[PDB]
Amino acid sequence: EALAGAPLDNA
Amino acid sequence: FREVVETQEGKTTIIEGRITATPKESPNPPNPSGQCPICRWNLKHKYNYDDVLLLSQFIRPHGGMLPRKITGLCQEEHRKIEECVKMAHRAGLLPNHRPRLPEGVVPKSKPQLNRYLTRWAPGSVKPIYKKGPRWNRVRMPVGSPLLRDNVCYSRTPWKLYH
Amino acid sequence: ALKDPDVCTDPVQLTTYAMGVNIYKEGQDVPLKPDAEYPEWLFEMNLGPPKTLEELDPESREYWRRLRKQNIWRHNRLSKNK
Amino acid sequence: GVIRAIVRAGLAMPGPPLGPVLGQRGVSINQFCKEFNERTKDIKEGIPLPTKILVKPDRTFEIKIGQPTVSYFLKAAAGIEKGARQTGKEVAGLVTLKHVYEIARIKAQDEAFALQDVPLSSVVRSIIGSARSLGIRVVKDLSSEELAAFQKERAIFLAAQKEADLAAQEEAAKK
Amino acid sequence: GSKAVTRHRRVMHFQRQKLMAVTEYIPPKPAIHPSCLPSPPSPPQEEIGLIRLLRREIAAVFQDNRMIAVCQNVALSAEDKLLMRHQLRKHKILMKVFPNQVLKPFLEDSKYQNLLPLFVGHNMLLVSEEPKVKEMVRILRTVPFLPLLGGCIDDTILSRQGFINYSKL
Amino acid sequence: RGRIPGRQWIGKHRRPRFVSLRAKQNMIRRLEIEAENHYWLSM
Amino acid sequence: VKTLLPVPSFEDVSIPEKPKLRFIERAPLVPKVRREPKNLSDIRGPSTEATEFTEGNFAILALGGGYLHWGHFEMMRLTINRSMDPKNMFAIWRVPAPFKPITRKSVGHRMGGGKGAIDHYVTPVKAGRLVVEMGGRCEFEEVQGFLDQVAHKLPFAAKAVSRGTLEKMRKDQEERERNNQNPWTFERIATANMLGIRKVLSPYDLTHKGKYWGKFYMPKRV
Amino acid sequence: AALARLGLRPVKQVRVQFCPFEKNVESTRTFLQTVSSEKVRSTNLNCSVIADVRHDGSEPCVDVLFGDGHRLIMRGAHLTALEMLTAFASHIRAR
Amino acid sequence: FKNKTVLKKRCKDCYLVKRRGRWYVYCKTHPRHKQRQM
RNA sequence: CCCAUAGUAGGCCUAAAAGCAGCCACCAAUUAAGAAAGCGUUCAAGCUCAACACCCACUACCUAAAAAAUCCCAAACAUAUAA
Ligand code: FES
Ligand SMILES: [K+]
Ligand SMILES: [K+]
Ligand SMILES: [K+]
Ligand SMILES: [Mg+2]
Ligand SMILES: [Mg+2]
Ligand SMILES: [Mg+2]
Ligand SMILES: [Mg+2]
Ligand SMILES: [Mg+2]
Ligand SMILES: [Mg+2]
Ligand SMILES: [Mg+2]
Ligand SMILES: [Mg+2]
Ligand SMILES: [Mg+2]
Ligand SMILES: [Zn+2]
Repeated sequence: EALAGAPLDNA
Repeated sequence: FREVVETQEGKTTIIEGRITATPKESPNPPNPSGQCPICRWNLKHKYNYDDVLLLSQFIRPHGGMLPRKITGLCQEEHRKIEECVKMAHRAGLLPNHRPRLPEGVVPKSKPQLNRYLTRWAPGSVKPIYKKGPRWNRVRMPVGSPLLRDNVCYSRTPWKLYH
Repeated sequence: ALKDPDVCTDPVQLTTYAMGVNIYKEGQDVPLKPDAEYPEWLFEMNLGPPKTLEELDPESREYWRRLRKQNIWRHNRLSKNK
Repeated sequence: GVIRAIVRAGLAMPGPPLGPVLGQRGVSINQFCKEFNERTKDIKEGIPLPTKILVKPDRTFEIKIGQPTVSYFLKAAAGIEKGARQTGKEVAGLVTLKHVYEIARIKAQDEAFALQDVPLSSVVRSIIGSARSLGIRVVKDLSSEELAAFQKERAIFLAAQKEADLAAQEEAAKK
Repeated sequence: GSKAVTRHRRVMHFQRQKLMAVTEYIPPKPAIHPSCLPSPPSPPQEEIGLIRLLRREIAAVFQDNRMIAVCQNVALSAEDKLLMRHQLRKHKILMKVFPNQVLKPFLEDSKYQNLLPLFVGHNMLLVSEEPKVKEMVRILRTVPFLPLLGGCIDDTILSRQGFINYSKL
Repeated sequence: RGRIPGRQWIGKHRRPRFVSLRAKQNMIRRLEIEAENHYWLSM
Repeated sequence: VKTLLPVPSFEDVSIPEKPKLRFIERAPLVPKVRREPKNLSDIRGPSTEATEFTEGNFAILALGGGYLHWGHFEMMRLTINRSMDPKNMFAIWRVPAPFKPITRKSVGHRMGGGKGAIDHYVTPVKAGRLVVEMGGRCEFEEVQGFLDQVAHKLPFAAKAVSRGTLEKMRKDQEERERNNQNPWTFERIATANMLGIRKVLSPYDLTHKGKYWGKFYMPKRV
Repeated sequence: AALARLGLRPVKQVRVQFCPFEKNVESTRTFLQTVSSEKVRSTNLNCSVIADVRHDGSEPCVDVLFGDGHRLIMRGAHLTALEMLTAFASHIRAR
Repeated sequence: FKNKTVLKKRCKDCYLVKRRGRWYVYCKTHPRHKQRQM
């Protein structure tokens, strides 16, 4: 349901 | 609580905040239904100015007063505790809590006058040169009128004006 | 000494051309387009008094703006004597 | 600073009241008048134009000229010299929704509406409100005979107003 | 020898004064002060129709517009803010502002739960039906003081660098 | 310096008098006695 | 979100032709050749006339007794006609023109020789009588300022009130009398002649119930 | 408007780095809004305000470089906007 | 200072403060607004 | 406490009336702002308020004084179970 969080720029 | 540290490191001032351990309310209050700590612990109408162990829990390290919203007290208890804290400061019952003094400022020697139940500031009132007749006598206020509802074990009620 | 220029008084010219629109010396009067070339919402525009709060839908932004304007008027009336 | 004022096209003069303001703020009155006349040469004289003057710290002025006032547009469209005194009661002029739409098309080129990118429906509604404020009633459709009859009635009403003004002037002279 | 009606408050007889003192109003006193007792909650009023319309508008915008981005609305001048809004409208980026109180339930009960921390403080939405991220980014860069708080493009939450790279994609 | 014009307890201006707690108690006691008298005369 | 609320229906009220207060004469047109005794009972006790609203929504209520003369009438009239809105507000009197003759002897006269000549006229006012009543397309918050100014400048105690405020005051007094926890009351003691208190009380106290003392009315007495 | 009245004349540059996904950047963003207010920026046109929105996850920071060459660092992890503004004003007055 | 019984703020710049046991309406933009409680 | 664009200087009078000397209307743009509530300008600019937004200020909601003349006037006390 809920959209996944934005991946970290470091990763 | 929270503390703020300022360090001038290499001509570059750094301001930082850190979280220190904070006290928590003692478990199992006698009156959980109370809306303030005083009524939760059944201290309503059961404390005076000399209860430093109670007054010190609502004051700043330098002798100031904490916000009512932060403390959680009601307006009446907040005002009563503020008056009691003022009286305790005037009576010198909080030696650790003293006003902050700027560096290099040493207070001059002043006469020492022991006092208690001081309602007004010492340097605000004027001498009663004319007391007036008995039916219009100028009474000297003693204590705080806000504490008139405190429990009075003695038959004679508290005299708030001498 | 400085006033608006002369205005057209011919009813036929007023009803067939946009004399008010015509403002440039070189430009001529623009003839009025027919109903086919004019949109429907133009003829659906309100021409009478502003719609009342009861007429406006309770959930409509027009209703809420009207209520806000009424509240502003009430505040102004209250503060006028103050 | 910003000076916003209504200046008639091609009628800029170095006299008051705009001249003193430009002199106080450092704007060359003659230069402003010349530039305004040059930029409004193609526009018929007597047309009121909003003008925004931006004054930079080095005492140089930049002028922006907007579209003519909707009041003037409606007056010229309805052939009206002076608007209604008691607006909403006396009908000074009569215009059509076609005239309103044309004036909305012309006025939509103004910077104020262009920046907001508001619909021509909103522009038409604004013009309708302006006409209501002026006192010019707006009808959906108007015929030549109806307009002529309205013009005759308005001429009679203006004659009555002139008689009332003469009576008031006589009363003031008696006072 | 004063009369029954006098300009000053006439001195009463001592017995009458004692009677007045005795027959004084004694207000009722509750055993426990009401403020020191639990207060049952009061049901709030129904949801405002304006709030419902705002919720419907927010749902419609999030359902229709593809490019959705959150930007902290810095206190720019009105003229410059209107100019930037017009520049965005040139590329159909319709800036929208909705109250956080109304917006929070929609995010909590919708797919945008992870976007909640981005809406603290003054915030606006640079939303467009079609992805115009490059134009949005350059318009954001035109004002260095005005920041870009990431956002979510096509139901995919991205950071500011993700928005930067999406245009390059 | 505190003078009452004329006689203290008579005249336009008089020395003020104030009700005491024991006076109130005595009046209340007498009122209770008279109320009991009313009750016993009631029958 | 700001909670907008409906505006009141003040616009339903219609303003009469003459909104401003009419001029009050110093003396009646027909002179009074019959001097009258100093009847002080006309400002003593509760008001039995003009105690309710008739055509207005706000009023100036008198909480005490006194006499209004031409100076007071002029002050009220000028203040109200200057601070009022003719288009939205209208005001009317509830007190008559000064009619009671008042006699004054010459300066330096001794006692004796006869009653003095008539000097001026006053209007007796009791506690509870409305003085000026206002209404129209307005609210009490828009009139309270100058109404309170006039009440303060009045010779007796007065207050600007409305229908709601007056009803609330009366209900509060009734509630106080109902829930008073003191078993002894002035009215009961006076009626029963307990402790022989009627030897020092007044015959009018049997109706005043200890709430009135001369021209002074104590709202705190229950 | 104490900050606007004091001005940014001795301030060469202000930079604010914060991660919007974090929850401790509230005070930092409030400080950024206060500094980026039109009056404060118009007081000193030379001073520039820079915003660094990153998903790194580092604690929010504020770096102010003054005209004297000195720097002021304020970490918003456990600092409030009012305290940061007070420190900023004090350092502006000092420089 | 001017002695008054009912202290009022003649302007928004005026602020009330209790010093030496008496109230004072101080002001800086308009120093004539300064008032002392009687 | 923070901010406050715009049809438009609404028409009507006036040499001039621009929200704020008078008369009438009192609509409408922007999600958000009165054809203007209180200052200001000869008139304009220039200033707060009612706006939007951020966001728990969780306002007390009682009003208010004083001065004479030989020298103020018992001394004192807020704490031990109403007598
Ligand atoms: S202690 Fe109980 S209400 Fe405050
Ligand atoms: K006497
Ligand atoms: K009085
Ligand atoms: K005017
Ligand atoms: Mg007698
Ligand atoms: Mg004597
Ligand atoms: Mg005009
Ligand atoms: Mg005007
Ligand atoms: Mg003016
Ligand atoms: Mg609007
Ligand atoms: Mg306007
Ligand atoms: Mg202005
Ligand atoms: Mg405001
Ligand atoms: Zn002042």
